[PDB]
Amino acid sequence: DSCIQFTRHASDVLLNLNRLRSRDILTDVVIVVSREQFRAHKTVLMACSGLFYSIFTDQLKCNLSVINLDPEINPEGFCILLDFMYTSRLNLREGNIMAVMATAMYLQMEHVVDTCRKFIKAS
Amino acid sequence: DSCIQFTRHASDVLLNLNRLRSRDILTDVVIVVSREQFRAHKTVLMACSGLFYSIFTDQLKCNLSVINLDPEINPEGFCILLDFMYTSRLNLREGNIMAVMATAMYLQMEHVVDTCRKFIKAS
Amino acid sequence: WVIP
Amino acid sequence: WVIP
Ligand SMILES: CN(C)c1ncc(Cl)c(Nc2ccc3c(c2)CC(=O)N3)n1
Ligand SMILES: CN(C)c1ncc(Cl)c(Nc2ccc3c(c2)CC(=O)N3)n1
Ligand SMILES: [Cl-]
Ligand SMILES: [Cl-]
Repeated sequence: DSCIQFTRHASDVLLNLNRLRSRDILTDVVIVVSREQFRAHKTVLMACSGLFYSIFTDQLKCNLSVINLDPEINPEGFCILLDFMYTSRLNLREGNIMAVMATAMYLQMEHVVDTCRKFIKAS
Repeated sequence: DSCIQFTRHASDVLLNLNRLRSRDILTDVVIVVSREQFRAHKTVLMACSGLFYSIFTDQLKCNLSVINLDPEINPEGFCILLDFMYTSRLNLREGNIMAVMATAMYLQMEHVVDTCRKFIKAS
Repeated sequence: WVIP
Repeated sequence: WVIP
């Protein structure tokens, strides 16, 4: 086409979606990870994760307001990944890299799994 | 912080949100523009438009599944702007620039209003 | 704004 | 991935 493009549009959209999350505006699901609860937007979860994409395209699960993750999933690892979904920023540290990689493999977040594998290989 | 960043994350998120829109997945509102109907995600509309942000943060309007725009709003201008919201791409042409600018001013999409003003000034 |  |  003959379209023009606004370079910062996608980043600005994501920034506003994170502002809505921080204010709990139009969140439509709670993700339960052991004792911890995380509120989010189903559409953002699907856009970032192969696991959530599969869950919320399911004709029955699409209507659930609560999703319980596998008890092996670490709440901190999930928190770091949820923050990444809404910001593009990953808080990857020596002390959390194993929990982050395991959570990203479960959530099917291929690019995060790739950077965790590379950072582990370097050490 | 000591975060790393995935450059393409915001663009990839927006691409997936547009895929959900094209398949009518988790759309939660219909925007009525004269005789025309447009399905969308309230969160994406809010993230892109000052008008939708104000509408869906309203304690009563946040629950509406149908929003009717002012009858002066042109359906094609709205369609071009809705496409821009989900893609960062604006189909700005000589034949639509006046309707696009008027719709962007009504929707409170400041960056689109700015490029329309600049393109009109050049001609 | 750019030409994509 | 980059250092932002
Ligand atoms: C694959 N597909 C057509 C599609 N459409 C819409 C959405 Cl929201 C979606 N999201 C999704 C699926 C798989 C994966 C991701 C998002 C991230 C990832 O690493 N794998 N994937
Ligand atoms: C202003 N603010 C705190 C905020 N938080 C969340 C959202 Cl979704 C939001 N969106 C919004 C508001 C105003 C405008 C836009 C989006 C685009 C624009 O030109 N003006 N604005
Ligand atoms: Cl990823
Ligand atoms: Cl804009």
